[PDB]
Amino acid sequence: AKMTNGFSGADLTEICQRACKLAIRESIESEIRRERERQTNPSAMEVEEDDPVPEIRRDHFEEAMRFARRSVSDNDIRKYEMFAQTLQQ
Amino acid sequence: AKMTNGFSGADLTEICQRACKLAIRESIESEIRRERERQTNPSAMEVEEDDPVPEIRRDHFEEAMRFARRSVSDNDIRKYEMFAQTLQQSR
Repeated sequence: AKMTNGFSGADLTEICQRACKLAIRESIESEIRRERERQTNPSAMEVEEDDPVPEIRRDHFEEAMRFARRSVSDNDIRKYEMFAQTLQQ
Repeated sequence: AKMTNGFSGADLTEICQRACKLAIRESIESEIRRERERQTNPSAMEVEEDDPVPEIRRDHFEEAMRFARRSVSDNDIRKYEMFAQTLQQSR
């Protein structure tokens, strides 16, 4: 929250959503690599080894919120506070 | 009245209505507090107090007039006076 001064709800939701996209990409690429190595080496994975967990990790969020967008500008706040001061009498 | 210079009738009605909101706020909060007490101590009132009779104090009016709006502007009166003078002179 401290780093995200001046960020609306939409930006926070987008930041949260991007990390899940990265996690899905990682999981799918790992699954495809595992499937390829199953083709290369038959019977090498007779036992159903557990797939990568939902490792929504610090690095995922770090790379996701690198593209942090200031959706709302700064001049809007002065406009709204000027209108409020006009209301205040 | 001497402190309401440049005030419209609608603004004065709004100011009068404002204090009743504070009165209702006070009454509801006080009765909620009171029922918070006597739901723990069963019927402990040696002196009999009814629902607080409407007794809106000077503090409510002071708070209400602290937030007053001059809806009529200082240029509108000048424009109306100019139009009145135009009516007097032209026709």
